[PDB]
Amino acid sequence: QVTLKESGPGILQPSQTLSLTCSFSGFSLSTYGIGVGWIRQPSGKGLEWLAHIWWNDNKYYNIALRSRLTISKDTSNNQVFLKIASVDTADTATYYCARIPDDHYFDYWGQGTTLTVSSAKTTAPSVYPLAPVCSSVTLGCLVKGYFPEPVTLTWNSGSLSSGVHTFPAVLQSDLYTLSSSVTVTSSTWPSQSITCNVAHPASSTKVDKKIEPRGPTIK
Amino acid sequence: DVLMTQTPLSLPVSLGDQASISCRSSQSIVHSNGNTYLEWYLQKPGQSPKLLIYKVSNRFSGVPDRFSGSGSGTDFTLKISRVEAEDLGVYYCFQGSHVPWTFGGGTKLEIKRADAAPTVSIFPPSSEQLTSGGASVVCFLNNFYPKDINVKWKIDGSERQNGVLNSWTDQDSKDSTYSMSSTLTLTKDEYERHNSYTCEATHKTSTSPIVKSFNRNEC
Repeated sequence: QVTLKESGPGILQPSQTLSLTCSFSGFSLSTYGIGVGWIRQPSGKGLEWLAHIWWNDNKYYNIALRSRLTISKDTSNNQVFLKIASVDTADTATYYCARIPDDHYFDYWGQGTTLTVSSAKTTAPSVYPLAPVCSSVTLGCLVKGYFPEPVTLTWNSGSLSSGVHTFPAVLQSDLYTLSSSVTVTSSTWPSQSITCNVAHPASSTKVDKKIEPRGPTIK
Repeated sequence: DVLMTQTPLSLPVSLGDQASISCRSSQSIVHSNGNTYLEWYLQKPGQSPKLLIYKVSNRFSGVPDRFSGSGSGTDFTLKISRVEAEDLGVYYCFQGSHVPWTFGGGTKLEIKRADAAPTVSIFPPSSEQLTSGGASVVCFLNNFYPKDINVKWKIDGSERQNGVLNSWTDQDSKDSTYSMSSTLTLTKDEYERHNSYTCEATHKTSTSPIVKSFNRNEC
């Protein structure tokens, strides 16, 4: 059975208070030796332990953050709550809650909610087609200035899959950016239309971008 | 505040090969109760970490005969003898002995293949982007091995350091190669001054760099 699900705000403004709930089944915190803890993983980096509470209500917090951290259990309804105060862009991470089976360590981790701390407002992506300079042909698609993450990119509405390279998003300024290269035989393109499809669930923005060959223009 | 040090950062292994991950702590990790709390977690891409070895040598649920944990006091080691598809990902040595509980930097188990040189593709700023006011210059370095690469941006011969944003893909599911995008972001005013735009790339496959360039005249 053993399941750990963690509920979070997912996205919030700097200096607000982050409040998250690790709901669980398959074990009770009313049982002996049992404990639940919190770990955070920043956007493709190593893990970091935050805090944990034991069955007897003994709380252990990271000496690094301490003051902002408050952990409390709710034995009756199988829930644990971690609350971090006055958050900043430094706290943009994925937060996991994990069970301590007696001995000092974690055994079953949960799915892990993803939190993003930013001042930025909801913004639809600007899809820019990348046709080559004025055999095989390489085409691109630059998705720029969107908020928040994530964006979903396909080529020819999923028909094109071979030689596709979507790159991870990079935080441009207050907003994200990403690219995806596509390589086809010189006989496939221009001759047959290649369309880059982007979908931004947050801003409910679905865009098709026909990448046509680079034409000339003098000012 | 125990410093956990993993060796190496990236592990290139063939399939069925014998693999050994090295962990080394800043101090003795023997907990008051006599037990040494060294754990090994395997985090697969787009998933929460999962426990393999707990208490230096003991195997967790559904952790095969192939995985073996050793060491004592300072140096510890995980051995995976006949590497399979399921066995790839990021490994972290963890300690439950002293509070604050700390994780290792992580070791990436990746598959080694033949040496391959990148396919550089330079993309000038699109007509769609220039009208809006911006001027991003994309460069894709596709399908190479090993993962370590280096890109230099040369505007009119002069090297640029500031204003470059790079992203790297994971290892290819099919061809087991890496790809990298490199976006030199510029204002239209800056871009509208200069002519030659070069995306110079260096990789172990060849002694001399792989130059890819365009001129603002034609496009």
